[PDB]
Order: sequence, then structure tokens, then C-alpha cells
Amino acid sequence: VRMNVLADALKCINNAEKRGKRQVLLRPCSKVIIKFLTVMMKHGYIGEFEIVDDHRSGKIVVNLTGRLNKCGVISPRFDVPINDIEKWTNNLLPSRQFGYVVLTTSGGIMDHEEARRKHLGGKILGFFF
Amino acid sequence: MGKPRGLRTARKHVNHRRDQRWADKDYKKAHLGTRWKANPFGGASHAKGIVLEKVGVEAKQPNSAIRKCVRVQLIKNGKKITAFVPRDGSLNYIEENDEVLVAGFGRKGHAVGDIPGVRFKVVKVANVSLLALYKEKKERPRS
Amino acid sequence: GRMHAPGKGISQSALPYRRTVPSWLKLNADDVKEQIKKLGKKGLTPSKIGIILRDSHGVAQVRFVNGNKILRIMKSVGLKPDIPEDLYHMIKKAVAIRKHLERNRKDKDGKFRLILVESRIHRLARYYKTKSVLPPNWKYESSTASALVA
RNA sequence: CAAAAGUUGACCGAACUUGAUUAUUUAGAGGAAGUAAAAGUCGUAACAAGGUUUCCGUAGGUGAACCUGCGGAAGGAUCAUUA
RNA sequence: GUAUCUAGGACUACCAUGGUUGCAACGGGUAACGGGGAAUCAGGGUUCGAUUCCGGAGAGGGAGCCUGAGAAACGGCUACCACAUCUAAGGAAGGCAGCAGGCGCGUAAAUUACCCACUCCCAGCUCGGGGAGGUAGUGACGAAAAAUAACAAUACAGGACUCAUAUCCGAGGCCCUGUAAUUGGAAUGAGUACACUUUAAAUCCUUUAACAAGGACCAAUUGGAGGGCAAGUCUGGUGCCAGCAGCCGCGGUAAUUCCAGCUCCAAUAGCGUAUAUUAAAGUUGUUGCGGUUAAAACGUUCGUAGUUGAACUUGUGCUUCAUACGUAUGUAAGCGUAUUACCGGCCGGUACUAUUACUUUGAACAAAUUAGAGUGCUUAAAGCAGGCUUCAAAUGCCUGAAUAUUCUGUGCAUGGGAUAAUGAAAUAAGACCUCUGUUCUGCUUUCAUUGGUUUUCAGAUCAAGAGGUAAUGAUUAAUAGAAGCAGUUUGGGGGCAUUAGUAUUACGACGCGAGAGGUGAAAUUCUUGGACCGUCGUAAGACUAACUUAAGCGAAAGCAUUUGCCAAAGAUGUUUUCAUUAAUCAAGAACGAAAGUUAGAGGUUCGAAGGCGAUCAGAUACCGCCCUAGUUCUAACCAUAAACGAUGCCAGCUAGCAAUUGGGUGUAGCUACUUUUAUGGCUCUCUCAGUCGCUUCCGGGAAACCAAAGCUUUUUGGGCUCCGGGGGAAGUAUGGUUGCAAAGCUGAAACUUAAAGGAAUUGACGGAAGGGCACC
Repeated sequence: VRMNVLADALKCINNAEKRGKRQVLLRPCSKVIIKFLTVMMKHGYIGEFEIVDDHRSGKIVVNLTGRLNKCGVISPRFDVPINDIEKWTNNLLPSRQFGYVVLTTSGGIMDHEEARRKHLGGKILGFFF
Repeated sequence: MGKPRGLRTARKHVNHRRDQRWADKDYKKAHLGTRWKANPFGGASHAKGIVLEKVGVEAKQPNSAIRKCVRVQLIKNGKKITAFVPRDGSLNYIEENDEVLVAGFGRKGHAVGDIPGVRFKVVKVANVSLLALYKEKKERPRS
Repeated sequence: GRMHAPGKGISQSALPYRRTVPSWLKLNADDVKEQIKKLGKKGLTPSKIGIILRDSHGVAQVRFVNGNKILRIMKSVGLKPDIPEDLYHMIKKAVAIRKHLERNRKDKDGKFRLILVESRIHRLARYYKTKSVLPPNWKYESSTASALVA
């Protein structure tokens, strides 16, 4: 069915921005997705997200600036022992300056930049550039 | 597309990897130890053999040449090899029943170019080398 | 899904947003509760109670009027059938079509589908053993199944 | 009281013999393949509808190719027209 | 219990029936000791390790034993088996996988040298012994540093600058770079060689007299020059010969590939080549491949392991303070059933508290290695030296031989509470707490001592009742699935009974006659007159033309006459139920066209084989005739096909139009009718889910194409399987398995070979198709 729900929504976002389309209907929106999406907001990559209360599993409408080339999702969530943070950022990020790798860390779903400041590594959720 | 990309799928990759590496041609040769079993060198870099016969090997088309190979029996295995005599004139240097060094043609087996079934080179006759003898820098030890 | 067939076709219950309503409904939770007991004593399954009561009454949703779903209500008053109704119906169909196959052997489509009907019982029952609503190592076998329906 | 050669019963047990077993190697009348083939002999099989469209599974027969029969597919020669 | 230094099935009696396994056990193989490590890299990895250390093991293969703290010892013993030795013939004595040496094996690896001086060990020892180690000799595995010449000038050469003259063109001439075997003195010892230094004593280095430079001396190479690949379309010889070429290719008489020469290039104290490995190789894909056609979806599905898995569940904030720039809040403190409670003066303990995987920080990480700090080992490999006031006087001053990571993972300790699971308690012996002195377990102080009695204390726990406390214990129902279903409805889905139609074939009757079948034309074959044919009926078996499709169903194979029954599936619809049940799958199973096969029925038709007529060299075939097994059906096999839509399945998303299958919402639309309706079908409108098309991609692709073959990333994207990793050999061999058998599955290699495949393009060519044009 939808084993990882995360990727299904973020693919929808990519496909949408490939039309240029500012809006997407996301299904079936997780907590991990909400935390993924709040992380986007901070760096301005997407405009406002809104989670509708169906008594089912929650859908989201995305408003999109179009600043985003592409958003990818890591499953399996590979265990980062802090010094693979450096390797993972190099491979899939277009620049050393910019583009956030997204983790599920002990203290929250946080970007690798934020994770480095806290010194808390993790399991890898995602990539956003 | 395919791969078991789940968090604890962890055995399955190794199992499947070994199932896929089964087909890997270089790993088949290594694991099954084919060098020692089938290949006339036992993965041994050189072999000294005794010259049986000189062979006038007719070339594959579009080349009509008599390309001058030598039948060699290795000392370790008694295995019959046909090896080419590279650089000039050379069968005149080979002489039947001489001790000859058999080396390969750098081709992971596979028969030369247009030369039928000659997987091998000759590098030496009577411990001097062919190579020295053509240039003339050295002269053949008696018998 | 549709695990038996290729069929994508989903048709499911659209639940009205208002979790407490309906406002017009004069009838108490006791009143609806009482009818659930009476119809259940008449041998109506919780599905059959849930549909009949909506039309005859107004019972919009049994859950909304009285906080407990039909099966929960029946259980508290002890009307609960020994095996949950969804299994009872599946088990009824498997026995019925097995009895058909003894009569009309060589129905190659029927036997194939006979496997599907047992296969789903075992899987669905497997879940209920986890709930402990079915005693652990409860097994579907055909001999006992025939008796079970009746 | 000590005490040698010898020696009793035990347990470890090398070693040997014979059956069984396994791995690994290698002889061989002859049969039956494939390959290098490169000047040959016999056919034209397929490649154009290859003059019998092709080609699959399977059986039998033809010197062989292949043909044929039964069910197929199009990788056809119909992407079709045709109340 | 015994043994032993010790736990111990180590061993033995008795007594139980256990232990291990798709998380790959048991077995077999391994150029398989392990690790520290090495190689190769963008990283990730892949490969290596026999060897310089650490641990263990063994000492021809094996077994047994004494001594001694310690050996199941071999440069101890005893034995056997295998090897080897001497002998006065009775016997005895041995372990180079120790150092040298020899033989043999092989591709492959050194001296029958010297020494305890260094390093250190052992011994009774200041002292002896030491092939432990050091020393020399051998040593292009490998690494490290470069002697082999340099400058004016002369002979002519170039390029500026000048005088010029300014295509041309000459003269002066410079920092130079040179092509010259012309010159000229200089430089510095590699080598050589007193001496000194070195050393245990020698050696070489580091020192240094005496010596050594016109290369013919102090005298450099190894492959290549068509392309890859850097450099001859050179000259002689050869002429598809010899031979060359890792590959493509050269060589058939300008050979730019050969063999030389000459010229030159590339790397030069090294270079060639072989083998193994790694990069390239994305050709192994964890990172990070491909699967419509290129090598690639298992026939299809169920389905267990495996694997995976939706949403919801201490958490947001508000205020203020501090702190970057009126803000910002990120940092700090407050406030709302787990920061509550003491003691000692917020601090620090104590009392503390869901399991994990993960992750965080700590310790714990052998040195060498690896990275690298400090440092002129004269450079350097790296050594771990040495530098300083000071070469005075002098132990005076002294920095040192760090730090990290590889020794992974793990384990230990600690933090977090995200992610993914788990947790009470809805059949409430549910959670606290509290009342029964109710219950059971259960006691050292003090009754001077010590003992007996019984109270308090209940030392300290438990369990059972009753009451009060509680938000008092049931989460949504993934535009997920299961299931039922008000039901509506679909379909050539399946099984069984049944039914219809004509024909094909045969037969009779009737009826009229000498031809008929068949083709390219023919003949066989049919007829002696009644075939063939007509007509009529009937027998037999088979099958549903047209209607019938880019149309349906079924998991797929497959499924087209009628009608009845039985049960199934799917779409739609459902404010029903369940409340993650699910998704996909090794194994295993279900179904599985046809041929082939077993036994009957059945055999009309077609019709493998056979035998026939033409054709044709052949026909054995196409073609024509007769027709067997077979087609059909039934009870069994088989498990395979282009089982094909060459395209796995499940979910979401990404484009217009019109068809098309089915359901539903509106039809104040047409028609059917009852006085009109109500009903039904179709269009019209709207919408799901189906199968496709068209044209465009708004992506992919090599293109053809593909709305999937898109989202396949910029070496990534949901989940999961299966398959391919050059072409052939080969779907063969071999063994196992299944099968009655035929076969089928699983499925190599030897060896062969530089292409192979797919695509599109243009030509050529057709006994493939349409137009034209000319009295060859």
C-alpha cells in the first residue's frame, strides 16, 4: 500500500513544481511529513502548508513558491554516526554552501546544519535543495 | 525498483548480493578457483615446458598468413598448449625438445586476434630470451 | 488492493463531520440502547441492527447517540456471539461452497475460489488470536466449520 | 622399611586388517557432441511473400535442410479501409 | 560420583527427551591460521594476509610418558606406522616446517663467512654460552637520493635590436639556445687510492693527499613511430611469403606497420613483458546498473518464511529576563494528572521511574602501520635524533620520540525521547489510596543476666475484602484492506442438466443423365451407367458463421447457440461492520492452450505417418487424392508455448479530445402507456472505476516508440519479487528432481571467438505495392 507515506507526498510536490503548479493534494500525511514540511518553511523553500482534519488520516494542501529544484526521501533511514554526515551532504547536495539534508535525530526532525550545532546525529529522512 | 529498502531488511541484501555476484564472471573465476582447476597455468605466472612440435597455424580471414606457433607441454601438468613465438623469425630459435618459457597473451585467456586458439606467448628459448637473440645482443648456450 | 483479484475499486463510508449531532433527535441513549438489546435478542447481527435502526428510527450513527458502537453495547449486556460476525459470515460461505463442490465436483473455478475463502479466514482469524478475542491456537478446519455456521 | 628383572587387572590407544562412506584424481574399446574450417561435396533452409510469410511449443517423417500435422504469437506481408 | 590445577558430559552410572536448523543449520570445498595490518582507490568499496608484531597451533604422521613451577617436548624419552643411518651382523642410535649447505619440486627465492662488540637472554654469573641477535657476502621483490659533464669562443644556425632596406634583400650583433669530434684553460669526485674515520677486527659511507674528462673519455637505455598512442605516407631488401600485430589491422612490389638503416618519439638507471589484483568497470550497482525491442518478468495467482507497513497518542505556547541586530527569541526562568519528596548549607546527594533498535557523550580503544606534531637523518626514504649560551669555561639551560584514526562492529557507562515497534484495563480479580488487626509470612532492642509466657513494636513483606478517587479502561476508519450488504448491475467467468440450427459426411427413397472432383493447366480419385448432382427424409459426430468488437469476463490458461440450477468474481453503491486486519513474496500449493501419453466412449470433419497424380535434377514438399494417430468427450498424465500486451504486482501523483464497458447523481430530453404518470432504454449533463485509441509530453528513450517504458534524479527514492551482466558451446553436459514414457525443471564447463544485438539513415534488390514515360 503506502509503506512510506513520506515519499509519496514529496514526489507529489516535485511533480507539481514540474508543471509549475503552486498546489498539491498530499495523502495520507504523517507526523514525519508535518515535521518534514515545517523544516521546509524555515528556509523558505515552500509557502504555507495546511493539514485538513479528515477523521481518516489527514490530507495537506501545499502552496509552492517554486524555489525548489527537487526534494528526495531516504528510506532506508541509514544510521549516521556523525562522520557520515559529511559524506551524505557531499553526494546528493548540489553545493557545500546550500541545500539541507534532513534527519530524524534524537531531539527532533532537524536539518544536518541544525544537527551539527546540537551535535546530535541520527537516521536520515531526506534531502531538500 | 526492486531492492529491499526497508530498515531491518538487512540480511536480504547480502543474500541477494551473493545470488547476483554468482553471475559475476570475475567472482566465478575467483570463488570456484577455476585457475587451478581448468586453466593450464595453475594461476602461476610462468611455466617452463618442453617443445613437442612446430605448427604452421593458418590465420582467420580476412588475413591469409602462416603464423608460426609451437606445441608446449608444461613440466607441472603435462598439459598441451599452443603458444605463439613473438618477434622475428623465431621458430629457427625454438628448436624441438628445448626448454621454453610459456607466458600468456594478456587476454584473460581468449585467443589472440586473428590467430586460432593461441592463448599464449613464448618469451624464452634455452633460458636466454627470444627478445635478446633477435637483436643479437645474446647468443644461444650450446645445447 | 483487492487481494483476490486485480480490482483497484474503493467504495467506502463518508462519515458526517459533526461528532455529537443530530440536534433534532428527541430520542435518548437509553432509548436506542433498549432497541439494540431487543433486536439483538431477536438474533440480529450488529450489522443488521446498525442499518435497521437508522432507517426505522432516526439512529444516524449508533456511536454518536450512545458513545458505544453496536458490538460493544451487545457485549456489555452479554449478547456477544462466540465468534465475531465477520468470521461467521466468511465461514458460512466457505462451508456452503465446499458443500456445493462435493455435489458438483470438477468446478475448477469453484475450488480455486474455495482456497481463497479459506485463505482469508485463516488470515483474518490470525489477527483475532492477537487480540485474544479468539483463544490462541484457534484453528479453522473444514470438519468443524460445517457445524459452526448452523 | 626400601627394593630390580619379571608380572596381575584396568584405562588411554598408536598401528594393522576387512566391510561401509566421502572428497579428489586419472586410464579406456567404442559411441555420441561441438569447435577451429579458412580452398571441398550436396542441396536453398532463412534473409524480398526467399517464390510455401515468418517464427514458438510438441510429435512423426525427409540425406540433410526441412516438411508436415495440431494449438499459437507477430518479432507480418494486416499498425487500417470494408453501412 | 570420578578425574583434574579449575568450572565443566571432560568422563561414568542412573534419570529425563532434549539440543541445532531457510536469521542457511549438518555436510562438502578453500592457493582458509586469525587479528593488528597491506594493495588499489573520488568517496563508497574491492582485494590481500604466507611472511618483520601479537596470540594460538605444529615440528615426518600419530599415540603415550618422565622430569619439573610449567613440556603430553623432539636441537627429551618410549612405541608404532612411513623415512633415513652405521655396524667387526650381535645390535644401536636420528628428526634442518633451527642457521648455513645439498638434493628434489617448481615461475619462484642468498654464504658450508665472522662476532657476542652492539642488542639482550640464560646460567651458580661483573667474567661463561648464544647462526636469539648484530656483522659482512648475495640481493634492479621493493622504496630512496642521481656520476656520466659544464662556459666563453671558433665554424656556421636561428629570434629581438640597429643600420637598413621595407615580397625579395644585405651588414653590424646580444641575453641565449643550439648543429659542429674546432678550441682554450677551468670545476668537482663518482671511481681509484696513502692516511684518518668506521668496525670486535675488517667493508662501504661520511673525510682526504697522490690519480682520473676533448668522449673514440669518467663512452646509457628499453620499447615505439598507420590508428589506439607520443613519433617517418622515409630509404634499401621482402612482396598476403617471411613475419608484424594486447586490439582494429598491416604484408597480394610509392610498405608511413615487415627486416635493417637513418631520422625521431616516450618513459632512462631503468624500461619491456607475463600473472594475480585494483582503477577505468556504472562490467556487480550498500553508495550506484539494466530488464518494450539491446543480455532481462517467473504462464499466472494464492502464500509462509523473509521482508514491509497509514494517521492519532509532553506538548505546544504566553510572559518576562538575560543576548545578536524598534525588533528577533534562537539562548534563560514561569504556568497546565511524572522535577515529586526529604537531609545539609539554587547547589549536591538520597528516594526516583515503559522495554528496545538507533543515536549522543565518556571511559575502555597494543606498538609498528596509517595520518601527523616537534626536529636539517648534510637531501631523501625517514631516522628519533639533537639544538643551545657556548666548537670559551661547563651537565650548565634543554625540547623531545605528541595527537588522531585504523583494534570495525561489540561490550561498559551516560544523555535524548524524534523515528519504528511494545506496554496495563472493555469477560475490568484494572490503577492508586484507604479501612478491616482481616489474613498469612515474620523480629532484635529493652523487662539486671539467661531461659518460658504475652503485649507494644506490628523490625520488615504479602494476599484476601469494602469504600471513596478517577475525564475511571473500547482512537480514527489511510479517497488502505477484510467482510457483509440494503442492493442495483455486468459479463463469450466456472461446473452440471438441456436446447436449437444448418452444414459436412454417410445412407435410403425419388429422379434424370455420362460425366465428376481439382488446378497454373492437369492427372490421380470418383462413375459404369447412376456416380456426381437434385429432391426428400433420416443416421452419425462436430460446431455455433454473420451477428462479434481496439467490446466483456476470468488470477491467468482460456471463455462466443438456447434455457434451468448451484455456487463464484468484479465495477458501482452503502451515514453497515471490523478497527491495520494489510502490501509483496524463497519454500510449498492452486489453476494451467496444444502436441505427446493411459484406458474407454467417440471418430463426422479435418487430418502428422503411409501409399498415390502432377510439378521439379530431387518432392520425400507447396499443389491433388485416399487417410492413420490425433481432433471431440470422460477418468487420469504432462507443466510447457510468441502461456505475448515481449512490458511483475500493490499505492499516489503528472494532458486534452472523442470513443468504449459497467454503475450512480440530474434530465421539467425524445420514444414506449393507463386519462397522464409512476416504470424502461438511449442520447444529453456530471462522475468513479475498466480496457484502449487519437494528437500532443507537459517527461523518458538510442531511436522506433512510451500517458508509461513518466516522477527511472544531478551516480538514488513508496514497498516487494524475479531475471540479465560479451557472443556461441547451451537449455546442452552432469547429477538431483518430477514424469508411465515423451519430456520438463534445476543448469555448468572445457573450449571457442572480436565482435554480437537493437535502432534509425541512405543506397542496392524483390516472382512486395501504385503511378508515369518511348512505335529500341
